[PDB]
Amino acid sequence: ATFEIVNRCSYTVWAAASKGDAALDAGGRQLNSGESWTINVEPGTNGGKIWARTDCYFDDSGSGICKTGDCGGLLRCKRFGRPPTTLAEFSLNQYGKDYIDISNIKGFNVPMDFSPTTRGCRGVRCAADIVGQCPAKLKAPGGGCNDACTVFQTSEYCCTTGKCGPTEYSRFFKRLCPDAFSYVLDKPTTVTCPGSSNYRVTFCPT
Repeated sequence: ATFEIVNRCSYTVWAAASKGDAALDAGGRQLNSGESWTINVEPGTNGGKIWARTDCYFDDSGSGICKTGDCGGLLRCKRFGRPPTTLAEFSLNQYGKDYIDISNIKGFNVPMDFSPTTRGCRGVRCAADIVGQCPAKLKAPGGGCNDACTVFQTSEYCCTTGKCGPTEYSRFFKRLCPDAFSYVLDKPTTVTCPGSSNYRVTFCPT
């Protein structure tokens, strides 16, 4: 499957793509304002994620640091990034169907649209000013708006027992971005697309 990753933000982002134990494609690249990066994701990929990283410094070997979404200091991510990270999540070719969603379970750093470029399903977006409106206790110094699990590490926010409810903090994310997951047991906002669809992820869509 092809994903075109587009940076419409006015600032540089460092895109990342991983399935948690391996890179997808090259795993990461710098995207200046307006740049597009096309990656190929193997069919059958389960549990893939794409995110943006902000305020990164990398040396010649591709080693460095980012203020949001750092993936163990590497330009080319093999593992998932440090919150806060708005996430585009996907599982491809799962019994004939692809499943896509956007998630704020690991917080929010950059607004995002995640849409098919082929026919037969709808896209999803979270493009509100979550950082500007972020509750004081969730604001990340480096930028972004952390989720409450990351900040407080309780069973209720992390849904550790498999039982949890919405919270004042999850409801903040949900109010601003209804079509994104706000906590682990949120009513799913997953979209079902035809197997083998292609997609575009746009940072700062509006």
